Amino acid sequence: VMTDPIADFLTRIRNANMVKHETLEVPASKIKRDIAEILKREGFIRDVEYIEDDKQGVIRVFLKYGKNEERVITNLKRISKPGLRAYVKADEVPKVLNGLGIAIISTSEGVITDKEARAKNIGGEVIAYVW
Amino acid sequence: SRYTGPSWKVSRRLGISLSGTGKELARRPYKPGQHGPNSRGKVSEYGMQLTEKQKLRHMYGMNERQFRTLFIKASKIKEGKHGVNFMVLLEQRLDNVVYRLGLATTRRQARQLVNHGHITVDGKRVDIPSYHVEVGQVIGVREKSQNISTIKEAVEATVGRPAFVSFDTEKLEGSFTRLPERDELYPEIDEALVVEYYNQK
Amino acid sequence: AVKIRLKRMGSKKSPFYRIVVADSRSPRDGRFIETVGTYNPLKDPAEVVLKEDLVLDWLSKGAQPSDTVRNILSKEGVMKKHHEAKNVK
Amino acid sequence: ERNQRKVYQGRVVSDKMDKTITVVVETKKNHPIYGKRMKYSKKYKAHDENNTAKVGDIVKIMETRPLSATKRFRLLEVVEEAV
Amino acid sequence: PTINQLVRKPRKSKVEKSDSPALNKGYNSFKKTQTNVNSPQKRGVCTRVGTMTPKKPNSALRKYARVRLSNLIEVTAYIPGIGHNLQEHSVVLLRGGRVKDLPGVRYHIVRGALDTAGVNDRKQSRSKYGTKRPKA
Amino acid sequence: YIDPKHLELEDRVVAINRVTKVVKGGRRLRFAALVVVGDKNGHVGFGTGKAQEVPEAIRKAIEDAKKNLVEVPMVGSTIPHEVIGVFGGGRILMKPAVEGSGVAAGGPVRAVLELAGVADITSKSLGSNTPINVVRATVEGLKQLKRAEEVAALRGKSVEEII
RNA sequence: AGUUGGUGAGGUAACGGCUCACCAAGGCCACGAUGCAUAGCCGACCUGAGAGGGUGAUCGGCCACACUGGGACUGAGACA
RNA sequence: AACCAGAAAGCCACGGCUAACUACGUGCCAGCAGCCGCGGUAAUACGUAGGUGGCAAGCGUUGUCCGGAUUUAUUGGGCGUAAAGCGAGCGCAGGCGGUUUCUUAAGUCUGAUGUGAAAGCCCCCGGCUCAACCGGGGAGGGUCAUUGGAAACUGGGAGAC
Repeated sequence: VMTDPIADFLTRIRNANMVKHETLEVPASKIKRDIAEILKREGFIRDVEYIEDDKQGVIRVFLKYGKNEERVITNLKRISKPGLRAYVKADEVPKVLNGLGIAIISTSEGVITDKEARAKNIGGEVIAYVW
Repeated sequence: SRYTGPSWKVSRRLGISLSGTGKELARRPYKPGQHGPNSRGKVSEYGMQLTEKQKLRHMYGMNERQFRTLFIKASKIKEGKHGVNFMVLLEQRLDNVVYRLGLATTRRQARQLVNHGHITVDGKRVDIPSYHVEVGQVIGVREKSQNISTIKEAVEATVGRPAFVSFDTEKLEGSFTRLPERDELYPEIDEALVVEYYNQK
Repeated sequence: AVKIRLKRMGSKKSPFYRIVVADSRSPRDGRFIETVGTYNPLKDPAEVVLKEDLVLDWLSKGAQPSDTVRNILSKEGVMKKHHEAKNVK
Repeated sequence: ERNQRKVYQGRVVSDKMDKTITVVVETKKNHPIYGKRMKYSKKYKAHDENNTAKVGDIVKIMETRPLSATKRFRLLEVVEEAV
Repeated sequence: PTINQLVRKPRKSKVEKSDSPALNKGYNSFKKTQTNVNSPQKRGVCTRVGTMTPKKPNSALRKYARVRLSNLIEVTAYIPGIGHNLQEHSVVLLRGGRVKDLPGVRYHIVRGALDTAGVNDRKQSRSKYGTKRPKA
Repeated sequence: YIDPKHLELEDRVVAINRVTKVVKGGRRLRFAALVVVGDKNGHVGFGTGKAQEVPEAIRKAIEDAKKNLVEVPMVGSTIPHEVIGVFGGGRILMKPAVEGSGVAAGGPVRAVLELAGVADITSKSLGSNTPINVVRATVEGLKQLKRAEEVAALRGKSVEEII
């Protein structure tokens, strides 16, 4: 039973990153598209396009590789998995690798990064890291 | 006591300049005891740190118990470095203002003169050896009888007047000049094994 | 029967008091209601440091200072201003 | 009203006793060591006048004064009743 | 394990023992109660004294004494040194510490701390064994 | 990468072992040491050899050790971020520190860190404690260490919006 | 099994099964009731990177006890 | 205030961990030991000798509590062979859940207000000729309590695929 879709999306990104090819096909929905836009404007993704007929997605992911076959996104893991929910206040917001990565926080205004979160004094639920 | 020997058998085993080349070397560097004419093995890295601590203990004569507290408060800056600022704070002692400036000759002249109370500072008689002297504090030498010639016998052979504390002669005024570094006050070597000995002490 | 009085806080031979308002049932150094000023026994003249919006508004509530506390707080003429100014009515 | 009481919501389990219902308020806490959202329940006993509510109604109640052998709140308002 | 399996299990612990269980008096007066009484040392009376042989690989005659204490429990003990001030039927005060090569004993007595006296020649380690320093 | 033997060196012997091989009749026995080599400015390496005497064995270990050199990127004489390295049981935790706070690291890892030019660091062994795998896991962890200009230049964005 | 609710009366500094007289059989429990064993509670103290672990003697606050167990009186206030 | 350095220094270990030695009579007995282990002409483990080596009226030993112990692992562990997937299935209670519109706002974050006694541990500044004593400030004492907002996520209601 597919009891969490977000972890499926993140493991699909890691499995596509590990064996090093360029495309990815995800049966998708609204929160997946929103974190895709977060990563796109933060540039961990090279590009995205959107193809939907009537059903889950799909979002096609155009991964990013370096100019000498190196990989720019190195790990990716969830925080508030369904069963142990995790909530972080506005002055407990983490700063990963001394700010070298980012973190996805579903604030009360929506889904933003950590810098925009600390620039508004809003905590919220942390979805996942990426660095 | 704060001294338990001739300071010659004890300072033989160390054999260091003590400290800023205040030189007393006649026949230091050969080995103490009656293992002396024979050889000895290598030194563990615990033993080197031990000899570093015992070097900085028979120099002054002070305690463990105040070294810790004087070591803690150099993090009052909170944008800077600890043991360097500790080396700063380690020489604002009322004994250290005597020695490293030019108020008298030696550290034991400082401590013996400030063990019974034969100095005055700032307005009244004092006796405290470890006084945290700060900026602009005229430290005297018991001005009620400071014009005995042995005081001015002590002032003339100057230890050194760096840019950390200045000196005046006519009144024995010493005032903290600028914020120094390591390279000026005790150039420049011995810090490393002491702070290693007090990390998991 | 509230009663503003002293509270001894010395070391061994050198005391230091604080003028404090406490019920008479309470012990010498037990609880109180609030600390209204203080007084070194030593170093005459030792200061009566106050907000003095408390004494004027506290004897008017109804309280009785003891021997030492009244006979040093009379140096600001506190209740004489007050029962002088009960003619305001 | 110069001082407020505390009013609680909840629903009704059983009211077989005269002039008396049973109100369950309900929320979720955390474990003190671990972290998931455990849920639990209480059973108050509130005083009612003349058989207003029934089984399954969301009702709300107010802290009153000691009214009986521990039934201590007063009913306010039948809000949402089903059959 | 997982999370709500750790919620409905208490996640227990690994309760320690002691090493000297006759220094915790399971009382004998009035109504013969239990401990409140974590002690550094006890006393008692000897009931037989002799010697026994150690384990592998040693070969000697290790001297012992069996002493019943105030708390009505009997534990064997070891006697140290050459020449002893604690013998048959006296007060004897106990340390806590196990001698390895001997089986079935885990206390040895202090000696120089009662009626007993102590050292004769160890002028460097004279803390042990009970006797004041020759002051020259 | 083709490692130049043109900067200075500095040495520290981590541990030696007397190691046997039982053959017919007697027992062969050999010494084997373990020496890290660095310049304390950002090029440190290690190596080992074996012989039947200590000075020849440590000569062979130094001669092995001059063929491996590592970047160890720095900022403010301190690690950029958190590093957890794993190699066969060597979980080694490392973390940036405050200026002047020293080195918090035991025997076979202080010899690595001090001989590279780091003075503000914490470390803790976690798992294996045999001295070979500790050093290999240390260099395995430091190999994973990233760099500010690297990450700022990887994505199409620039530096100073990520600091 | 005065256990849970209702009606009425008494009593108390006042509400109330607190106590009586009558009527109906209610109430609590896996979210651990009832039972056995240990223990006064807190500001705090020691320790640790921290999460925590251990302790409740000096000084301050509350509760409870006067050889053991009952019971009232005087008194604003005690079941002293 | 007249005169003195006289009146006025202590204690345990040295085979490895353990920095901190060498040598002499003792001879698998007498003995030592926190762990590893020492004793049959050597004990560099009994006595002697100088030393050596440690804090500043102390120094060893016993007992108890926390650390090192990621050796109950939430932060922070595992189950092919090392301890460890029930012999296997059916299922009450419980845990957890596909996509979407509207809606409540229990959980969520945040503004303001009230309190978290005094003394402690902190920090700054004074006196106590330096330990100890007091003074004024602040995070410090909440999973707190009331009042006002968000509907991104999970609960709840109405529907849709």
